[PDB]
Amino acid sequence: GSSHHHHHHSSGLVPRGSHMAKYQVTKTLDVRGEVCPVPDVETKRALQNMKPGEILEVWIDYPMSKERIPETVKKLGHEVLEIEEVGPSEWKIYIKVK
Repeated sequence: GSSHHHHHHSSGLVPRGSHMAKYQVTKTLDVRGEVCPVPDVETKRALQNMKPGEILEVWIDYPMSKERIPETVKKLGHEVLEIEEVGPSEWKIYIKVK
């Protein structure tokens, strides 16, 4: 994947924070060019089995947070940390299980 050696990436506090902020994200959920109904059951596990202080990403053409709200609100409220856009119907959302 991305792990090959020791952690020597984000060592010192670099102020080179470009457009995209280097937040403490854990996983990323991408449902762009989907095929089989596998990705569907995937997101289901996200809300069905949310972890305490988890942080996930969302890259699609629709706000998945729609179902996220009912879940996080059942316990706390919402996993809202960041929201942005990219193109016409393609947007990017940031979610974080508190």
